[PDB]
Amino acid sequence: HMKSIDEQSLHNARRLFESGDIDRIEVGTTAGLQQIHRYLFGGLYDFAGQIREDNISKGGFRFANAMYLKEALVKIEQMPERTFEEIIAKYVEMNIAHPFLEGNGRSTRIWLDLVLKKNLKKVVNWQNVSKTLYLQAMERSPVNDLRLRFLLKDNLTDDVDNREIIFKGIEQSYYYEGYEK
Amino acid sequence: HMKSIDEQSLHNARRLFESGDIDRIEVGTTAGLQQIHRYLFGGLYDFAGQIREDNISKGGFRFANAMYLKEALVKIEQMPERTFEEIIAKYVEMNIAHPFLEGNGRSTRIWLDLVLKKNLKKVVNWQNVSKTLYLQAMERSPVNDLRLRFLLKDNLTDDVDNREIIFKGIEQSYYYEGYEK
Ligand SMILES: [Cl-]
Ligand SMILES: [Cl-]
Ligand SMILES: [Cl-]
Ligand SMILES: [Cl-]
Ligand SMILES: [Cl-]
Repeated sequence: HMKSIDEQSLHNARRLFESGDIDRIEVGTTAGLQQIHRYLFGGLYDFAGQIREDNISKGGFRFANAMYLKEALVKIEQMPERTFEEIIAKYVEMNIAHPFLEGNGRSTRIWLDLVLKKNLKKVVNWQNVSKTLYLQAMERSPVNDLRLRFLLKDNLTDDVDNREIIFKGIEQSYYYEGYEK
Repeated sequence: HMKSIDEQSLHNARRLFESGDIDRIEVGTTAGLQQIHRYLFGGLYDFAGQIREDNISKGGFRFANAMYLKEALVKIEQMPERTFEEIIAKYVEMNIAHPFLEGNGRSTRIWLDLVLKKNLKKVVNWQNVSKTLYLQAMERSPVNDLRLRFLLKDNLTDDVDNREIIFKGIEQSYYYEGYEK
């Protein structure tokens, strides 16, 4: 049956890695996140790669106000990346920014892995990070990022070029957002 | 017994009105909010009137990141004030900003009343706004400000210079934050 947006986007994510285009993206910047988003969602959402102008929320949580989102992103992208703790803090702020109308979670997890890979030579082995534990750690993270830090730290891998880790991690990441083939 | 910080601050709030200094403050601006805060807390908190550099949270809610708080405040203070709906929206954003380490609620409710008074010739009759209903409306407000809008609209008064409304409203406002003589 015709591919859904999420299914085609998962194919786009796989291609991002298969083609090597993943490693030609800016790391740790707003523009690099936009690049990822455009690769994942170009042709699928008209706003692929575009910073939102509208406010968004999920549950009882409102993401950063569009009114000062661009200003926030400039500060976020200048945050340091030299330790695991710093990188998670930067990720937590980029999640709070949530700069697109859709596709924030999936694009920003790829973004995080590029920052980890560049600075620590590690990535998250997402296939081993449960959806329930991830989502609860993310919900806690604005106030206290310790649960998220430990969850991700416990699931780091140095096998950053392994196909199975990459592809199973894409699958897991998309499953966090509700998609399973 | 020696006055507490909250007790002396309540006296400062009363004096702000008794002296007429209330009506010599900028309305609807960050600087005007700082002015209120300095009047309420000067001599009590070393940070009276000062924009925080640290992050703060209450419950599972983190207020705007200090990292981009100044940038946020510039946008917030430029929000329009010509309708009740606009004024509540501006207030909701200033509450999310929560720009001081302490004293945000009390200072920002005075700030709100000055905006209402200037633009609508009304203020909130806080003595009639229950603490429980206020706090639940405020908790909902980042996502949906309708409950807050209706609660405050239902409690507006045109008797903006009435001593009892003013002084009982200060008392109620301080009680929202836990202080009762
Ligand atoms: Cl930090
Ligand atoms: Cl997503
Ligand atoms: Cl925020
Ligand atoms: Cl608005
Ligand atoms: Cl307060």
